[PDB]
Amino acid sequence: ISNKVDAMVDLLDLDGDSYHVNARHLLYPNCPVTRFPVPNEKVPWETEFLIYDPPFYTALEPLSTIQYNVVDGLRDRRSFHGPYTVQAGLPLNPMGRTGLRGRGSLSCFGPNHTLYPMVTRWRRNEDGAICRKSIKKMLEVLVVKLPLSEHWALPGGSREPGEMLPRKLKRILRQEHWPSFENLLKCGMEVYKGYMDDPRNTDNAWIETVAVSVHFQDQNDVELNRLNSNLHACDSGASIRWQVVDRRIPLYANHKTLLQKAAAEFGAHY
Amino acid sequence: ISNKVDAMVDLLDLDGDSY
Amino acid sequence: IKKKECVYFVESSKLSDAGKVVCQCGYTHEQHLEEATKPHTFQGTQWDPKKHVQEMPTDAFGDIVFTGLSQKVKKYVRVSQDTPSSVIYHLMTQHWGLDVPNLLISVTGGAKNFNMKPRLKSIFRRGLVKVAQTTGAWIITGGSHTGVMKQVGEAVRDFSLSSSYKEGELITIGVATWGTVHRREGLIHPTGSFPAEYILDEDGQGNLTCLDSNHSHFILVDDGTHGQYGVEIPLRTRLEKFISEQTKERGGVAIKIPIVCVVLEGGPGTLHTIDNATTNGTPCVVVEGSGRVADVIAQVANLPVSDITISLIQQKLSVFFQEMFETFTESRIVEWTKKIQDIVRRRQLLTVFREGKDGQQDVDVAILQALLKASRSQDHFGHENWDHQLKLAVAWNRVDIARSEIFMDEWQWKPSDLHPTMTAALISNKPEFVKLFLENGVQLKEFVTWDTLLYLYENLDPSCL
Repeated sequence: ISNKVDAMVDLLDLDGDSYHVNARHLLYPNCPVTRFPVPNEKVPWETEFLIYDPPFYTALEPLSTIQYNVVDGLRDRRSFHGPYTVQAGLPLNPMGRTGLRGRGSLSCFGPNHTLYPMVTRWRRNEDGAICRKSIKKMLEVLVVKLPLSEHWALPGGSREPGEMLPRKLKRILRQEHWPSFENLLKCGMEVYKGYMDDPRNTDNAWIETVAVSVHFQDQNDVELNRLNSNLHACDSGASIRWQVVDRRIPLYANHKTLLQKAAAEFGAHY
Repeated sequence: ISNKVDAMVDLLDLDGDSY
Repeated sequence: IKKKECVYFVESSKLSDAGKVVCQCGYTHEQHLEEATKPHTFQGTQWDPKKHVQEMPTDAFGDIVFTGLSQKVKKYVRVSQDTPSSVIYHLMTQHWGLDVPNLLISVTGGAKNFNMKPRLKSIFRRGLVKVAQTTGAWIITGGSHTGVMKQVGEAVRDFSLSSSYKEGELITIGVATWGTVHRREGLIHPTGSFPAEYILDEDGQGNLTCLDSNHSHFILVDDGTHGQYGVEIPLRTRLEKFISEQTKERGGVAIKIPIVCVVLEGGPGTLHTIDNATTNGTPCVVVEGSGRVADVIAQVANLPVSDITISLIQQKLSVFFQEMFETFTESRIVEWTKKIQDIVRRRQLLTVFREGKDGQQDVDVAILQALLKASRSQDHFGHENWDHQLKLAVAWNRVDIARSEIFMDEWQWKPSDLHPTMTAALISNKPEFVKLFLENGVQLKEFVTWDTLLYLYENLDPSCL
């Protein structure tokens, strides 16, 4: 009775925003600099902020003769979501403000284009038959780990003009093997042609991706029998490894955004 | 008291066609 | 003598200023501003804090003893702001005589303004001595005889003059800024100090804070400035990571050292204290109802990140912050809002210590409340991370919590994975956790293999005859 009346002593005592969340961060990667804090309220380029005094780090003003909003030389300076504006001779970062100016550790001002590719297989278990995940089906991706890093970054990056293969799945990876998957990349669905949330962005420069995906339905096909056992996978790097695509991949968060919309095209579990 | 307080443990748990 | 590795980071500050502070002139310091190279030649036209902060080896590495307040030995080092957290982990481990920690309670807060409530003053030490009682916890706090740092050193004395183990084994690391120490003279001897002296006078400090008197080891950082607090903030945030994430090596790959950050009240340097920690990945708990910056992030910690604006921070900085409010300009409230928003959308690294009819217990259940919401997002990419979750969850015997957090998930019932947790619940008593495993139906008959009895039999109670 003591225990229950102790349950009656207490019984009568009963009466966000979706903006770029990676560029607007302190400590611009690999540089002892800071960004002027830009809260979510004043991120757009029309909100009036007059205390604005951001730094100008770039790893001035005669930058004319730059064909913005068009294909400036062999660079294609026009972003996917329409033309941008120019505040003298430097472009203005769309999608909001960052807190820094200049270019940072980037090639050139404007839309920097990379071509992060997606290569997938349903993970084999013991028989070939895909083993059911928690609810829906489960896939894998091929990720690469260069030594001086802490995440299993996707195998792709800066597209050298006329390469069509993103300079990293072209080097320190499969080599003397290009013609085949360079004849396969013109076959597949696009999942994201747009802007990334890199921590390396600035108010006068940004990076963009085209994201192609290729899937291998079988396990002993003529594609998985010539992709895996034809790759050098080590020129000066330190790793290559197929990884299970879960909610907490040790991948770069920006790339995990891509997977969160790419694995969803088949009914997977990210 | 055990029997009644067992009646008070649950006592405060109260809050066609025609063809 | 490991002095050929650590450095001054002392500054060749050419005299190019006059601020008229404490009846003096010039830039921070005096005729001791010219160490050996002097303000000479042409080095210096505008005092860039990056061009020339030349790094010479230390001169403050010894053992400090107070006058009569504590007849003991305490070892201190004058480290720089750029020394890696591996010249020093190789130095506390084996150059000092310290073990490998298992828990890293970080107790930060306010300074030189602190009136701990007579009842909160009681929940604090009943909450902070018990974590020290068990495991091998390290207490890393700022080194000063003021603030929550004077209350965390005010309970270790109670737990060293009357305790279970008597004597004392707590390892209360004190890390502060060298420049913000009152009588730095006598603490600077070439080679070592070897029982040097530190007189505790708190009347002539003016603005230069004295050290505490109940910590264990003092790690003084240096940047070459006088009166600039806040220098000791970034370095400990890699200290508390490299110690707590890449120092242990069973499991063949890696295991995370538990780390928690407790904050009571606060100030300008307390928000940069928790933002850097949460960004790094240190779970933190805020004690609501205390006062300053703890509270202003105690009642905004559940609202949407979009709701938090300059207007809300203006209204919520005019109640907890009374006399400092008029000091707050329009360039310190739009720089205080972005950091608050930043620590808010890390909702998986921040909790709150509810006061009245909620969280009616010591600070301790709150530290694993922070860990629980933190590691719920971290429950599968760590794999073994469940095992240490329970190795702390035995500290409160959170039978109801362990039932609530796992047994009503979409739990794969994982009979094999329940066995490392079974053994973790066997190494000491845990009377109810093992029964928890038997309604789950841990089949003992295959759980006990030959190596299982091995593991059980090396872990007898050491106190038994």
